[PDB]
Amino acid sequence: MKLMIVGNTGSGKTTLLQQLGIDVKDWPILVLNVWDFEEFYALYLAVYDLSKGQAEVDAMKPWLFNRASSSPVILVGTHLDVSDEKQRKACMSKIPAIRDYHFVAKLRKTIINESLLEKIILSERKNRKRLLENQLQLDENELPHAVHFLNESGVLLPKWLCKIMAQILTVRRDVEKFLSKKRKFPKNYMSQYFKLLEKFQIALPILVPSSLSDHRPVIELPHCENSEIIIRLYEMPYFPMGFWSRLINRLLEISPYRPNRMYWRQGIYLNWSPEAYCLVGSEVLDNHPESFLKITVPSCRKGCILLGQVVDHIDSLMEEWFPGLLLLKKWALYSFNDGEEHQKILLDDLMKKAEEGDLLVNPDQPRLTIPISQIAPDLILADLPRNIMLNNDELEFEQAPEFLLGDGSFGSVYRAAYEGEEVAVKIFNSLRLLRQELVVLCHLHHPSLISLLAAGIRPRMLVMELASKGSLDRLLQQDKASLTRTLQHRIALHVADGLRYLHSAMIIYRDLKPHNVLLFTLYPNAAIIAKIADYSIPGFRAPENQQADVYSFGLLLYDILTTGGKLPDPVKEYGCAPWPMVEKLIKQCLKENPQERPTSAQVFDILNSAELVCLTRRILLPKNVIVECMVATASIWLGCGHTDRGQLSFLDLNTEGYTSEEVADSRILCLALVHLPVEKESWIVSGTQSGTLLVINTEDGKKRHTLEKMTDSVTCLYCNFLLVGTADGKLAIFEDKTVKLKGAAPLKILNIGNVSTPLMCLSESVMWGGCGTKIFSFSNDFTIQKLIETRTSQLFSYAAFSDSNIITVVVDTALYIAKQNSPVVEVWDKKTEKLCGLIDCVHFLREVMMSYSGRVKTLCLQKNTALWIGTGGGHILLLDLSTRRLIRVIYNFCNSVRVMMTAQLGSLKNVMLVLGYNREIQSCLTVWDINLPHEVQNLEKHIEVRKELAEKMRRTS
Amino acid sequence: NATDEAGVTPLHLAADSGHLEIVEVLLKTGADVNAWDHYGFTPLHLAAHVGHLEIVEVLLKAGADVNAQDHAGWTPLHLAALYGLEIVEVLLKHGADVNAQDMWGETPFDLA
Ligand SMILES: Cc1ccc(C(=O)Nc2ccc(CN3CCN(C)CC3)c(C(F)(F)F)c2)cc1C#Cc1cnc2[nH]ncc2c1
Repeated sequence: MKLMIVGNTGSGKTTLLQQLGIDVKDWPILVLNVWDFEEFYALYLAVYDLSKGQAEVDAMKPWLFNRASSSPVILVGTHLDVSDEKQRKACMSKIPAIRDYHFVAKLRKTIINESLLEKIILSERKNRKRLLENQLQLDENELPHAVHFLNESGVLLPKWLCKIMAQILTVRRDVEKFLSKKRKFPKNYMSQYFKLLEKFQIALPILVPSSLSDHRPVIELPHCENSEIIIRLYEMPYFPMGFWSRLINRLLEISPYRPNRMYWRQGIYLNWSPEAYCLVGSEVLDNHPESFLKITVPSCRKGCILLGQVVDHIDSLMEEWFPGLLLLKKWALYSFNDGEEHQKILLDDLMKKAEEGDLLVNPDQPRLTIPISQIAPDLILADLPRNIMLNNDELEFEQAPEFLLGDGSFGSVYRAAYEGEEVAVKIFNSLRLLRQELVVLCHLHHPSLISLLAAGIRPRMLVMELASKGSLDRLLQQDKASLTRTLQHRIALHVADGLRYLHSAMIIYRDLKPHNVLLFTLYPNAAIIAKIADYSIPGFRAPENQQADVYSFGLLLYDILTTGGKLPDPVKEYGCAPWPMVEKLIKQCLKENPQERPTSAQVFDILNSAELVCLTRRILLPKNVIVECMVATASIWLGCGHTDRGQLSFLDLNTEGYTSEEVADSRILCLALVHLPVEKESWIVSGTQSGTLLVINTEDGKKRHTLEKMTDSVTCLYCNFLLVGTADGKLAIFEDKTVKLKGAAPLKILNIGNVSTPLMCLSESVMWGGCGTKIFSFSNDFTIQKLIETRTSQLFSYAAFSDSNIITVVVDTALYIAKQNSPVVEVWDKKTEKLCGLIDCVHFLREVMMSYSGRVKTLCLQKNTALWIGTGGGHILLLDLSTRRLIRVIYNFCNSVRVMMTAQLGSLKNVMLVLGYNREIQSCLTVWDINLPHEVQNLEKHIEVRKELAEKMRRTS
Repeated sequence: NATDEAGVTPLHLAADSGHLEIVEVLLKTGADVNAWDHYGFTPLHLAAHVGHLEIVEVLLKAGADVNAQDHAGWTPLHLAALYGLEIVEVLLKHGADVNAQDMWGETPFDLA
């Protein structure tokens, strides 16, 4: 237990301590750490001087008002030898909770009586906290429990306290050099200087609340008559100590739509232009030994708004810091005629009257009355924005449990109509709750925040947009069929864009859950789908702040990826479709360490990417497996060349059941599929380094054979006829019916080049292909139609790239050809046999964010004029063929790209399969939605339109 | 000397084409022997890639460094061994590092 000594100034606390900032000492008895008491304010010892009698006893109540958990307090009067008996009797008459009284070794015995691996740490450490030598069990993991233990015991933090901290009371520009920059104050602690003062009520983001005096300066008001000034006096028995520092702190963010700011220890005077000002000084009334915090405001519109803001701040301080006063009594002054003495009423009256009407009828002069808004313009919300007061002639409202909205799950909210349109009405059965909620709502204008349409007075209601489609919770539970992937991403994006807005406004939004997500439409391309709400009426929260919000949003994103359901993997647990880059984001937000969770801006930035939406799968093959080619059947066949003998791999795109088998004595470089509907069969042909074309039945692996061997390495295969391109510049044409025959000879052998010029690519639009530096075309008779020599491309580009091997060719209207170890893709006109275009991958990669190579490794094409280009690094350039513009640069998934091609899944969904390398070496398969460029453009337009709308609502308010 | 739209100097082009006379005259007049384009290729990089031995020799005599790394991290030894090894021998006679690694961790004798 801790013994702490407090009392009035000069009461003799240290004198008692000898007879038994805030300096701390050790006192054994039950060994107690004793503090000698200001800033930021066990067993309590209340010390007062008896020489002033009850005059010293009074004003002690703040000591009971101020962080105790109902701990005992001991009251002692000192200097009894110099006090009078009548003063002591007054002290008796006067007398959180006091246990016993004394008036001076009785004090020490009273203290002893009232004071009457197990955390064995902070002994060597007191005289980075892990292992100072691991104490206890892993040093309690440095959990907040240990921090609270060390702070409460007063052993670690108070080294600088009362010696360096809190010395500015008598001692941030021109401030640090005298307070915390004397001898040894490293620049590592600039962020803590003049910031730890803020938490301790010592400095304010304006200032030490001690240079102020208790002498009120001269105050002059532009208005003087009773009928033109609203005066509010909250009276509190005591002004619970520490009140004025916090009040001076908060009364800065006050706006009528701070030219002059005077202040002292008890009082501030804020002055804008005339008919806009507020005096919040503290007045002393004769024969009233209480504190009178008085507010004097002009009666105009800006006066009403300013008084409302000041009162809101004061009751906010009451609710947040000094709950004990909520006793404090509020009054308002009035005068029926000018010159009459100001008369006062408690606020419950004029509240009943604002409910009943808008006039204060004089009891004796029935014809003489005052409107309420002229007396206290907060009971009638005369502070509402001009477009927010309810027009009772435009509201069709039925208050019955038949049009109840959400069946009351949203609180007391009913369906209604406002200005014709269908609308929602929340009926407030206190005025404090309504005013607080209005203050919060009037400063929140963003697309994902529920918009406020009206705020009534006589009903005392709120009226807001009717989400026609219910909340997100009902979407998740009832109509699961309409929850498409695009809609899920839009909902999550919309919630994050607005959680980050609340965090920008320094608003916590403690509990975020699906119930607080309101849906206006289910059409994915809409501008507004989901907003966030708080009806003010649990498994969706952090283990315990913005990190709690990020954890809540991670749970919400988990419950969006999953339709509905430490925390298990969503795909394995619920069988939902995989969604990479959202599973990772869920894992990131759900980190148990608050400092490792991403901030809401980072979360939204992660969600704002089309790589996140159209990345269907990302499969990592076993480590040290190197595969060079694939063919899609869904299922994928891969050619493993990680050793001197090629192997055949099979990957099931639904189960991820990778398997492999040694099939050839040489490395496999090319694969293809021969389909024979006429027999209803299919073969897989493997072209290896030795030149062996080895054929497998996909239905049963035992049926295997081999065609006629070529004279050199087989470089490419295509499939009706089978075309085989070898490394010695030869093309072998087989009939597909001959593939099933062991040792079958090709239908034709055609020589394109020589041994040093290998034929490497074959594609359809008339057959087209590439060998060495030449492009060749064929008719249906398998004869040469044209040869285009591409070494003239050396007249452009550079000879290092142009004079190389052709690795892939695609053609719809132009020849898009890529070379070996070249970042330049050349575009040839197949009708004129002349080079007409260049595409530089380095040029594209430089415009977008040392870890890049840019050498083209593969190409692929879509019917929607789209060209996919894989670079040597882990980059895919998506381009529009209309103008060869850059649609997107996919990157930051792996380190290298090997080959990609289009495919169709078993669900008839078109995807793009990209095989690359994580260069120790781990080959990777990536699955993209075939419509990725369109999603990129659509989401860019969606973000642009939504940002434009957000700016519009921010400007218009 | 000036760079083109791809950052390529006349010395880069001469190294690509293998012109002994142009490389020699540019080095004699004071061309930047270690200038690089957006690809990170130095004169010696291009000479090793294309396969010109005498260009490599005249560049090394003019002060070309054998430890330059391009955008892909490939030293002139990498481009010399990748395309075949007289140029490898000439570069190794100079103080070249055979343990240099590119972005994928490959030494230039692994490319051969
Ligand atoms: C009828 C009604 C009244 C009020 C609100 C409201 O939310 N107000 C409100 C207040 C404060 C804040 C900000 N925070 C909150 C967390 N605080 C901790 C920090 C500050 C927010 C927000 F969070 F939004 F910013 C919203 C919504 C509705 C509604 C509705 C409705 C409409 N349409 C529907 N259809 N089916 C059902 C249904 C229901």
